[PDB]
Amino acid sequence: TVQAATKLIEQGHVRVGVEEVRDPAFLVTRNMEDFVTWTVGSKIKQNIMKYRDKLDDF
Amino acid sequence: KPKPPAPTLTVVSDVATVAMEDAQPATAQGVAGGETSMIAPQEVYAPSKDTAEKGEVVTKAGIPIAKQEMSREEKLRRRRREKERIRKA
Amino acid sequence: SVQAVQVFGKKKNATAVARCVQGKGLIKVNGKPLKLFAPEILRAKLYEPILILGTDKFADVDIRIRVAGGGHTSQVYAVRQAIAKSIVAYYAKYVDEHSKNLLKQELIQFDRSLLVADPRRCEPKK
Amino acid sequence: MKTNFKFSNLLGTVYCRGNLLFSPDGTHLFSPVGNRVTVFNLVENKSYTFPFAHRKNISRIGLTPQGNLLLSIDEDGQAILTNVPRRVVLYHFSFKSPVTALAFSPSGRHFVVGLKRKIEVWHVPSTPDTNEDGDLEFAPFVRHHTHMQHFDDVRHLEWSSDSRFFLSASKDLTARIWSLDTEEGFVPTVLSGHRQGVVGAYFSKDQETIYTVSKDGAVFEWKYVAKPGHEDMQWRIVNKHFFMQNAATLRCAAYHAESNLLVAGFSNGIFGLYEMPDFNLIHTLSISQNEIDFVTINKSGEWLAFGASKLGQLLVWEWQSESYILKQQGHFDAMNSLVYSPDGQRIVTAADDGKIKVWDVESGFCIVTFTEHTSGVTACEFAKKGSVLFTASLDGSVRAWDLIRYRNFRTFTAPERLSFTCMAVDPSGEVIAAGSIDSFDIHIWSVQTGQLLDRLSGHEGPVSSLAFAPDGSVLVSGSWDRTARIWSIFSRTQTSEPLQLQSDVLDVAFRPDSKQIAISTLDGQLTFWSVSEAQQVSGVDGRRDVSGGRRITDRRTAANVAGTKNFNTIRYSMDGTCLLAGGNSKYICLYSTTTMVLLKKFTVSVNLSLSGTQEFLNSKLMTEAGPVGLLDDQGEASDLEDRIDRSLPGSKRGDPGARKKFPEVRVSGVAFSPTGNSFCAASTEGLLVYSLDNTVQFDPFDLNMEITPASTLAVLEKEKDYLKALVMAFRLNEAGLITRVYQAIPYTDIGLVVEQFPTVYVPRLLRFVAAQTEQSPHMEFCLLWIRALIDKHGPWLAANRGKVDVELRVVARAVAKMRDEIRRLADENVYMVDYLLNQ
Amino acid sequence: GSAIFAPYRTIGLISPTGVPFTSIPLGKTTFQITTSVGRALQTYDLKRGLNLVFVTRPQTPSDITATHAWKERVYAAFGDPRNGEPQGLWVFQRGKKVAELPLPSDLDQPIKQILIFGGWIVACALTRIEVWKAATLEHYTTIFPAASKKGDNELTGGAINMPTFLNKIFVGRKDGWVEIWNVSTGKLIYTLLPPSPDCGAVTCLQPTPALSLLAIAYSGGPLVIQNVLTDKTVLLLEAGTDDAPVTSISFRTDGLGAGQDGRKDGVMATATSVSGDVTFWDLNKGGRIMGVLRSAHNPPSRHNIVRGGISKIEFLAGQPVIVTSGLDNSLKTWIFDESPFSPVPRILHQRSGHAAPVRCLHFLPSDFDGAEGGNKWLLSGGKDRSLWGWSLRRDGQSAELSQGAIRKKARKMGLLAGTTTLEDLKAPEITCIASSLNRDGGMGAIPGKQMIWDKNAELSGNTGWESVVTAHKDDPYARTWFWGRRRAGRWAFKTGDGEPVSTVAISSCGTFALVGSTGGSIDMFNLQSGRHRQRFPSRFAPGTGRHTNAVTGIVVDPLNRHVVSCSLDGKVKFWDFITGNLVDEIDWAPMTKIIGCRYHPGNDLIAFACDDRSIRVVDIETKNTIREFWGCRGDINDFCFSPDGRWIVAASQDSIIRVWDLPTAHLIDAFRLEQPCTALAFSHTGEYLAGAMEGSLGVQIWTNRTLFRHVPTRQISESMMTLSLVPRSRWQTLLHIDIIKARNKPKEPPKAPEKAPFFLPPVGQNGISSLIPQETFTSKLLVGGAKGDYTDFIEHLKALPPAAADLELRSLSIGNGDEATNELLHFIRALTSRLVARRDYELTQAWMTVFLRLHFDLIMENEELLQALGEWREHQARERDRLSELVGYCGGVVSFLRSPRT
Repeated sequence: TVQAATKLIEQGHVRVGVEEVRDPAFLVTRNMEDFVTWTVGSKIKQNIMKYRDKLDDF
Repeated sequence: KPKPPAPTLTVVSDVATVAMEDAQPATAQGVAGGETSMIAPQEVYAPSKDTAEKGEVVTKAGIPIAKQEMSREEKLRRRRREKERIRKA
Repeated sequence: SVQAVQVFGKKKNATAVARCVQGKGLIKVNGKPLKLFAPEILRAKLYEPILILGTDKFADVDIRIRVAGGGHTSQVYAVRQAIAKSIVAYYAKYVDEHSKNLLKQELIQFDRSLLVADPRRCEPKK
Repeated sequence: MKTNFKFSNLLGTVYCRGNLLFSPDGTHLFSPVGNRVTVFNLVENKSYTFPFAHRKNISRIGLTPQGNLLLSIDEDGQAILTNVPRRVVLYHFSFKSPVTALAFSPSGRHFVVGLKRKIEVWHVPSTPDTNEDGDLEFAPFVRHHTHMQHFDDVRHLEWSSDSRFFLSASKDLTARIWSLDTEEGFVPTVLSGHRQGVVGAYFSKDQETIYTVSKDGAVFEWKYVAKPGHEDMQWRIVNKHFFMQNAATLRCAAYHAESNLLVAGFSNGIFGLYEMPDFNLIHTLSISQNEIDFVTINKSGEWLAFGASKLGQLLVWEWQSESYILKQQGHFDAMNSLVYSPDGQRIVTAADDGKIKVWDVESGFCIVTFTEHTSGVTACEFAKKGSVLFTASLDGSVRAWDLIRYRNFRTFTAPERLSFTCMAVDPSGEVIAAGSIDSFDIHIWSVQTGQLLDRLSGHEGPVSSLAFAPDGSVLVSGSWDRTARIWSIFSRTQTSEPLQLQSDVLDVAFRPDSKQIAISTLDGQLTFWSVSEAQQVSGVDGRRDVSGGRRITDRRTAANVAGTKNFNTIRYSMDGTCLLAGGNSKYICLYSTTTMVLLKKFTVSVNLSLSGTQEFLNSKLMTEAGPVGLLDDQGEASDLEDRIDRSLPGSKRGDPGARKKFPEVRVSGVAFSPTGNSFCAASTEGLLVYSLDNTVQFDPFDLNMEITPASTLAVLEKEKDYLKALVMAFRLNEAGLITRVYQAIPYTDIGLVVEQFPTVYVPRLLRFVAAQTEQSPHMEFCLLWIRALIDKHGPWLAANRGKVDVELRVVARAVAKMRDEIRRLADENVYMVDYLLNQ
Repeated sequence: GSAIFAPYRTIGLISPTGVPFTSIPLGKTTFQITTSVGRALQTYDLKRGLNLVFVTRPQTPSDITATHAWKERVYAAFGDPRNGEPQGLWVFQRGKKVAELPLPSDLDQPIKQILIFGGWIVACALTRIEVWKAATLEHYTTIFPAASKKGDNELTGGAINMPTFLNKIFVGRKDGWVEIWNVSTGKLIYTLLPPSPDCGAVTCLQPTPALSLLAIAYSGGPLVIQNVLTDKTVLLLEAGTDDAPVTSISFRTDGLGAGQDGRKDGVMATATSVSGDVTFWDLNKGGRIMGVLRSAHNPPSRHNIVRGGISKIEFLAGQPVIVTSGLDNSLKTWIFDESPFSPVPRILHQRSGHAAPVRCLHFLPSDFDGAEGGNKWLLSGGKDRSLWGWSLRRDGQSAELSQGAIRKKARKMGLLAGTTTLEDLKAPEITCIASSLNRDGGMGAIPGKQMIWDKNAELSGNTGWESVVTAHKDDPYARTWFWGRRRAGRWAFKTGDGEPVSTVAISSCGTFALVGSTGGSIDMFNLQSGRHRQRFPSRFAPGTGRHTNAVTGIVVDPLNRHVVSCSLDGKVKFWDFITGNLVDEIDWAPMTKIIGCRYHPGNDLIAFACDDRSIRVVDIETKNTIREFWGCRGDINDFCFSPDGRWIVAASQDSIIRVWDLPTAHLIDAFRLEQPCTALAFSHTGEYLAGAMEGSLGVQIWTNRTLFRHVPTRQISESMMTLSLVPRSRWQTLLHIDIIKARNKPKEPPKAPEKAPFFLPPVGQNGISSLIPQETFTSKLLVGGAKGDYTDFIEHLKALPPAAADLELRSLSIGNGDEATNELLHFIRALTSRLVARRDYELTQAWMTVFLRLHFDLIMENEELLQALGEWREHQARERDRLSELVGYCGGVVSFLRSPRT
């Protein structure tokens, strides 16, 4: 939901491209919607990998 | 996506590069630098057919040769080279 | 509460899960020991990370590996990748980063494919 | 090499928020740059930066009228006074309120300071520079008086000429006159009657008329004449006259009392100066588009210095000649990239303002600002030749400038419209490769042709870093497909060998001897690969070594902030032995490429007005409405153009609105110096040039017990064994002793000394004679030294060429200075004299 | 004095002496608490914590023995003249001396207390009271109490005023008498006798908040409170043992706090000097006791090294807080709670220091280039078993690195009531410390609470582990400390030999902690995991390089290549790091016995201090000793480097500190101390040196005078074509000054008005610029041509601005038609003279270039100076052939050698 998304990008799990984004008003254009993804050491990313059973700890 | 490229022309003068430099008490260049006149000799003067004399022609080398002193064989060869360029275009 | 690290290993179509926990020093592949699971000549490919790193690093851990897919060669390469990456990840998480960096340096100095699986893409001479 | 880097001068910004100052001689210009104070020497083109650093930005500068003591006030009133001849920090002392006015007495014994409503006159502390038998006291400042007879902000303080009275100009529309001690015929009178608050109250020369200039644009004279009913006189007002700058309020005025002229700088950037006691407009002009913030005048009176705060915009104006002395501009956006020139004398930086500019390392001034890009400029690069500069930018064009004529002879674009974010160029200067974020192909044009050679492809993501190999054979691309590519273009087969990595590639750098390459990923790790056999030979996991953070608007601990844990840019040394690495973080790391250890870590800024400079923010600044540096305080501004928020919602990369309150700290570009012994880094505060400290540190090479300066001068003067004395001096490694023996041996024994000199001390000697040619006035002596050195050790240097490349480069630029400075003049003089003698 | 180090401030010192503090109420919100350093006074504020407001300058020549704090000024009486020392009384204000008191000539006594009231200041010395008038600060008279016996004349206790009593001081004697003295007329007006005269000496006396009731406290034990005009005892309290006499009493002027409900007034605190516990009395019914606050400071023991006692109690005016100050370098303020009844108070403010002399010192390494720098944090290990982190910037942000809940352990044991002591509850006294904040994690080092000294690594790698390693006195473990959290670390590394630690060191990268036993064994531990990694030697011949004696001074190379480890008996051994094997030894075995080493990173130099009273400096790369220093007449207590490496400072047991210039291999200065120095530590930038003395608790900071003023001290003690100096900028814009001014003109012109001001006011020195040096350039050139030497004209033309130089080079002229009146010929002959003398080549060529450029017509049409141009061309052609061949040869050969493969 948009409420959970604003909470997650205030806690700082989301980068857009190569730079982490802390501002929840960053206007994502049509060719950066292909580059928004999670950050490096993300606990949300570990949660997704632990769900899919691909949790590589390396 | 930036913009379509539209042609823009910039008029440079014959002043030295220390006229394009920014305002400061003395130049950063030495004494040799500061006489470079910001337009090359090709823009100061280039020999071409539009600036040649009436009787003479200029070659591809940039050398004035006159039609009177040019022989018949060289006239034929220059006609053939101009016709070859016209056929290429 | 328990110290446990799960690491994957990859080749053409042979994949290996290695779970490394605090233990007495055993290594099991599909419930059978490491000295049993391979063709008889590729066990020297399996014992490569243990002989690089020395046995004192593997004295404290217990590694359990499952493999699926591939052939004998692809499964052996997946097992050795899972072993090497598994002990490096355990030493990352539960002992010092200097020991992690020393283990990574020794393994990269021997063979980079013990840590990073390089897939064979298709790009011939264009 | 020796990795002992202190902090040499800041560069790349010329003025920030604060007061401007002149030297009492009139030559040096003291300007504040963030939290440091640069000195621009204007008679000889030079510049330096004082070694202190305030925690916040500079509010005030004051200077003792003898010249020696400088007193700089930060925000929140922390003051540092320092000795300007011996550039050393002397005292720290905190005025507890934000200082809004400051003025030293022209006698030199006192200084008065206006903290918002208060007016404290202090004594000037006795210093170790001025007393013979003296030392640092504990609390050196002794307060003399405090005056709170005042109602609003004290905006100005101006002493008399005899230093017995001073004037305080206010924000409660009333200037007041104060004394130092209790005088006989004096009462501390007020001077009321204005409309928008006084900008400045000034004395005259013979202290009878005092002038008040207010914010609305009106200047009034005040005389001590009798009340209009006639012992009984009153400080009343004789005439008033108004600057008719139409839709602006004056922000700063100054008044030279010896020559009687008043200068005023207004909100619309057009200043005007007026011969005051009859008020004749001398002239007026527009120096800036934005506004003018601080005006000062020369002590002689012939120069003016203006500073605009919203841009860099520092300019000195010589008014009777009607010409600029300097008109300098720092970058008002983020400095995206920088490169040194291959000579090493000047660096060129490219920011997101759209401009690129070429700063000179000495004298700190920009020498040319190329302004043809219509969007933010990303990476700029040089060739091996050093005469051509290639700059890519987001407006879609890789432009190509020639620095002997200052015009872009080429501009390259892609046919489908891209916005290039990274570029590299072959060291031959004939092939340009460039890569963007919109398409994943990597474009290649030719410089001498102009049209597009190719679109290389094979990347599954946008290509982030490009690097041509310094011999010229291999392009390396690095892209967000977790991959790098060894492109071989120049061979008959065009091939691509991939290097598969663990995360997105952020930076690519070569070793100078091209066998090695370091690529910095998004995990925070550096991987050193070989280019011949493409195998990783080395690696550093460097997250913890660079992780220093916790910005405002950051709800993570500084240890858990991901995003400031990677290396955005890396550069090898010119030796090739040490990387230097910098990312979006406070720390610059300097790694060793062989032993793989961090040799030294640096901190770019102490400045707490920037956002990410301390990893543990204090809980005093956290109110119940968020942090205290986060509440929008634009509405408490007197000026409408300061109150208006023309900002766009969610614009990380620059907008012309640009609120820019508490900007982040990030090192967007680093570069080593090609002459060695320095590097520099483009931070957000400026362009910090670090350099080796060899003169302030004893460091012998391989020393014995019987080798002293006394013994070296003994075997020089008594024994006269010149080679033994010179080897002993280079072994002691004290530059004064080396200079003494080097000048002392004679120019006929140069050849014998060089013939019997050791090859382990040959490169240090070559570097020393290069420095002595570039600095000392003993030119023919140093050239005989260089000639004997290369004629004797000719085959050794040509055989090595990699261990001695920096020494040969600095010798080459020393003889390039002597080849372009004196012999062109000598030849032109002898040909002109031959012609004039031949009539 | 010295020639290098000037004294700055004794830091780490808040209340070391028997001189009690003095409290003055500022306004309705602040209290100033003024204590005595011993040579100065410190005034702290109470509302602002107890951060230091003022410290008193200049340092008084003797020890301060009395103090008082009137309206702003602090009066301080110093000097006991019975042993040598000069004495006086000084009036300070804001930490500067504003006045002095005229002491009488016949004053040969120490001066015990000061008391200011009315318009009179009153000083009780020992058997004598000197009284000054305060409005004029003048001497008034002298009170002489008299006795029949020799002992009973002594004025112990003191004098105090009663509040509504006009001009009367109340003195206590060595006999039990309290004598009232009218200080206007100098007259003994009444005496009041002790009740039950077995109690002998008046130890103190304090006015109650009731009117004309005084509390007298006798040495035999009783506290009486008496009407001092009725001479009638209101209460009598057996408040002290005959061995423990009541010494300080103070009353709560709040209006509540007694009567087992807290809503009744009448509370009095009291303390004896031999105890460390204060006692609270409710005075209501008969004067019962209500609580004893036990071990408010350290209890003084004559056998122990730790100091102790309570110097003063003061209830503040109308407030619950009580400020107590002890002899154990500590000032605490306690507060009574309101809503639950607390008979004993709870502590709210405290400052402390070392309760014993300082054993070791270590300036912390520099936060890489940050605001800390090298010179903020000192780390002092004391003899009272505590490790303090002092801050030289602000004296309120210094705090003890805590070893756990020591006071909670000492209260849950019986250590506060009355077995061992609170000092013995800590780790032993610190021998040496070594630290590196490359991995100090700040406040969040390891989040959560961790165990202390034990005898999970992803979070440690994310944030940061221990920073300081510490070798203690006789313990086999070398403890570790978090620095950024200011607490004790979670590890404690045993030696391996079992013998106690002798030295300890930390790696430059902050990972490895190397311990070295007194038996010989050297062990290396990883500090993140706390695990034993490498032993030296592991198990020249590999496996055998072990020391035979104690190991003093191990230090690690910053590249983690070698560790150089120094034995007590003899030899110095360079070990390989990753192997753990011996690489190279150097043996000074039969002649030295090395007691320490210091290392200079960034210089690769090691300094060893041996037992022959000498210091040998060895280069670690070439492995040979380079500088030996023979200066000491005792054992070297502590020695250190300079951050430049240029000096080495050594404090020996003879109480002389010697500085050696290391490049010159000489002495520089050697200054004598009053007490031998025990520890030295130079800051990591060059300003501060710090010495921990013997006997003094709290360290001494000296500044470095050479950074500010140059000192000329090197006194060995025992007890060719040249260029010019002219700026390149100056002559290179003289050559180009047309286009430089053309680029300096603005784009749009200034908007000058139509009625333009003609005759602008004159700026610059007398109509011209202020850069032209003041005292006719043509007169200069022509008198220089009349003489032979043109050096005056050339040295005048060199020091010109380029605009004025182009002006004085454009304003030359032929003139009258003679050879002695024209400037052009003499200018050419001057440049010819400079070409002959070979002095200023670049300036000669630039001057000739612009000269030919703007004077070619006259020199072409005239023949009187073509001879001069011919001579100039001869000299110029010779010099340019030589110099152009030189610079072209060097340029071409260097360009070939840079790239010889084309």
